[PDB]
Amino acid sequence: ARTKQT
Amino acid sequence: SMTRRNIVGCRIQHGWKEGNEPVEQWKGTVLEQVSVKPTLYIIKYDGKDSVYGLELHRDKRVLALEILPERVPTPRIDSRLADSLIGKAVEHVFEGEHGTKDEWKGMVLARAPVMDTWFYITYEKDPVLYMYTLLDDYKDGDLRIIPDSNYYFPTAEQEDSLVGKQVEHAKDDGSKRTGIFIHQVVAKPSVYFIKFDDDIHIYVYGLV
Repeated sequence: ARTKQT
Repeated sequence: SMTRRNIVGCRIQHGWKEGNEPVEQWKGTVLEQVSVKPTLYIIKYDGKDSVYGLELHRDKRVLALEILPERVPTPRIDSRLADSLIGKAVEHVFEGEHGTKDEWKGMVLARAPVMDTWFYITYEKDPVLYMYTLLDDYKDGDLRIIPDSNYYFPTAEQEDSLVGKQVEHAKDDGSKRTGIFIHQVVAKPSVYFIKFDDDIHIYVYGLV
């Protein structure tokens, strides 16, 4: 569910 | 000339000015002062999952460093459970574009210093140090452990405790960069953290 950031 | 409390365990804030970009405002908590390179601090910043290494007092990008009076929490959690996750290969689910839950193979390395309800974790396809409150992923069903795994770290060649010893990373373009071993993973003794001079991230390597 966590967002993957750049 | 002076012996004082260091800033490990403290909340900090500071400006960050790099390149031609406008100035941002960073806030975080200092996890470690690296014994083999005491100018180097390991920090977990807010809103950034990747752990940073910064020479806070020397780095020109770091403007107006300030120690915050805010205290760091000691949240209630299942300790034995937390301990049982350490050293485990996992399948960690993240949100992918455009609507696709993605599985990232990873390895839980340790409970973090200072913020010990958070976990050191790295990923096979992205072998730098990350930090999450993994038990909330495990409770939400976004963390599957793999009891019998075949996990690949990038390899570090030798040529005798390695922490404190210097490395060179010879890139595919023929250029090199310097770094040093800053940590040996307690739960996984053949695995080390490396900090390169030219790079903010903490890199996770295994020995042959």
